[PDB]
Amino acid sequence: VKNAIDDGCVVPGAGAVEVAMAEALIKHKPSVKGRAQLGVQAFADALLIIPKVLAQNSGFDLQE
Amino acid sequence: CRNVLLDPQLVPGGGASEMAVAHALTEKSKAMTGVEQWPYRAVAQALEVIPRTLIQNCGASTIR
Repeated sequence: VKNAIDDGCVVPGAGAVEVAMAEALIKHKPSVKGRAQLGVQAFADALLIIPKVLAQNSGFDLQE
Repeated sequence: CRNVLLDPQLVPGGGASEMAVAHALTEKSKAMTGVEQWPYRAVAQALEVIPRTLIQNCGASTIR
């Protein structure tokens, strides 16, 4: 919490930002090999574990 | 036909068919408050299994 006062900047929690970068990532935009284009794919995946477990731990699914 | 010709009444199906009586049944069990109430509890949700199957049929969260 001190970071909230220690940093005048803060950033949204509760998944709001999570799906965004994933949407914005546009994995094909890395075209070089798939060195990047594949490693960005697990990335947007790794991004969304934050909503996952929260959507997970309740009813429905995480994805749902 | 001869079943409709048998029976000239017909019902909105699914959980509508299912969820209707359990209440009255529980309403009975609540009112009847015997140990017969316990079947009317045991009776209550047995209506909802095909709805569970219906919730299977849609492929959704049943408990919800």
